[PDB]
Amino acid sequence: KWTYFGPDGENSWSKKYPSCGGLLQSPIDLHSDILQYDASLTPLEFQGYNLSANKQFLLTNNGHSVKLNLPSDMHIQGLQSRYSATQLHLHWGNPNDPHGSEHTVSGQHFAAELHIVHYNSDLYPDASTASNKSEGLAVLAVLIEMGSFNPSYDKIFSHLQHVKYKGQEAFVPGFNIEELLPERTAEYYRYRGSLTTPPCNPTVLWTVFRNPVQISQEQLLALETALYCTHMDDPSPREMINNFRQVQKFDERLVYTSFS
Amino acid sequence: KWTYFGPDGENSWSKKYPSCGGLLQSPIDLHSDILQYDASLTPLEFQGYNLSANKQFLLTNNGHSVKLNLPSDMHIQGLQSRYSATQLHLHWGNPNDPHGSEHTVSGQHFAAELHIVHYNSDLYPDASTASNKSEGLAVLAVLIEMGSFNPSYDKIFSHLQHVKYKGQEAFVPGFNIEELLPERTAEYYRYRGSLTTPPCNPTVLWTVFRNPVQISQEQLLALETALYCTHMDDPSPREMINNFRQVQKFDERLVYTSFS
Ligand SMILES: CCCCNC(=O)c1cc(S(N)(=O)=O)c(Cl)cc1NC1CCCCC1
Ligand SMILES: CCCCNC(=O)c1cc(S(N)(=O)=O)c(Cl)cc1NC1CCCCC1
Ligand SMILES: [Zn+2]
Ligand SMILES: [Zn+2]
Repeated sequence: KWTYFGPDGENSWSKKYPSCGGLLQSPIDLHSDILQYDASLTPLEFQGYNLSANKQFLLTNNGHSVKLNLPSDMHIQGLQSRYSATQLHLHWGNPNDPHGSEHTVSGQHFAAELHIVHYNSDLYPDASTASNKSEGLAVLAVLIEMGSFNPSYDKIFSHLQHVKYKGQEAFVPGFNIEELLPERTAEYYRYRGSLTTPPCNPTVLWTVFRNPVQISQEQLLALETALYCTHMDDPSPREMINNFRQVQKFDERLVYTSFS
Repeated sequence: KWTYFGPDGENSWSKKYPSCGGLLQSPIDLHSDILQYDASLTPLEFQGYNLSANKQFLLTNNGHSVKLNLPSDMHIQGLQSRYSATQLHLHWGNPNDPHGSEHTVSGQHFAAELHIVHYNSDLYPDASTASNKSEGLAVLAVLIEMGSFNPSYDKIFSHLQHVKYKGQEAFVPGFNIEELLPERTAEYYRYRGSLTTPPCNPTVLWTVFRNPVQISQEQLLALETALYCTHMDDPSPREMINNFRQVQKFDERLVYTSFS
């Protein structure tokens, strides 16, 4: 059992999950001193991101986040290996402190963060097998700030009242996942890191887009208030809030940028 | 054994020091969302901070920081109990990333941080005993930024070459500790927290002064390059760099300011 609060919280994860105290942990603060321009960081191609609108995809409350299952025909091109999609999920704060992004930029939290998880389908036969192996995973990270209402994010958020409790599921019709990505996806940070949740394996190639997307105050407040980490039958509910890991030491590592 | 890097680093402190996984952990990000002005917060008075020039005070490299021993007749007035000085020490980064403060303000790391550690002498016979009782310790935190040469900090920094290795000691002649303090000390952040190092006991009343001090380019670089966490007889020396804890979660709690 692990939480983001109290005795079972992030300072104690290493007691249950060895890699959480290991090398190459994520997330990190993106700041000037550790950035290095790299011209060989070329645009990624998002292939099969336009999901079949005639297909439905499973949304689950797994007690730590809300997760959308993705099909393996969706993938990233441009990296050395092909990486096929497995799921996306989010990280957020709470109404009294709506700064719940995992990555920070010059010490500043965004409201929230989206992760699109991909596994190395050239080297490994599935995402579970890949997760603890060399070059196993690649995540796209989208930083989210309070702003304009986002119709694309609402294709997920519109279903939150039907996954309020741990283990609840809802079907989401196919839409274009590329719509969840910000402007100028050519501009990104790249570094070698880890899962930000147990088991914290140091197997992730990270791509954090430079530009945030916006969702509205009300979309943000829905995300922060809809979900519980407890089961529906539990008469002592706990709210699912502040499900973000604190930033990690970045000792020796640099962050490579496609922009300058 | 505990360090700030690799497998005995801060994510693993809780394995041997369970309070590092516990309540009221320090340091923290000082940001608007969790600040409350509190008009009842009056200026601290610094008593016997002018140390006798005829007396010598022990500087030690304890393998984690450089520590200056202070006398119990050095004290703070204006808390609920008398807090008597026991030691001061420093936290810092590295020449490639010169941002090594423990506390951050609106996500901004300072160059370095000084802590003047006091203990509740009205209730406890000594600092060691006070250190595991609530309101047992009070710490004064000074944020440090690069700027003009600081002759007062050089009263400490001129001795670093005699305490390069763990266990090494030197004597520093008494000087006015108050000279290490910033302008308008009446402006501070105040909150209940912990030791920022093992054993992480939740027993500190924190005062972080609002205004930083400056040390020069060359002073900060001397601090960052002078010392090793290893003993002189260790064949695998380790440079004492990045000896600061990451900021902690601060959920359902407030920092009080003495300023509006
Ligand atoms: C949904 C949030 C709760 C638990 N965390 C995850 O599911 C999770 C989070 C991340 S992240 N937060 O992007 O670093 C990564 Cl890379 C991978 C994860 N799972 C693996 C996905 C592939 C199969 C093995 C499980
Ligand atoms: C930095 C030096 C490495 C080892 N840690 C300490 O000496 C230390 C650091 C802090 S801190 N960084 O100010 O929170 C505090 Cl409050 C107390 C500490 N120790 C004593 C333990 C018992 C006697 C009284 C004090
Ligand atoms: Zn994630
Ligand atoms: Zn300290």
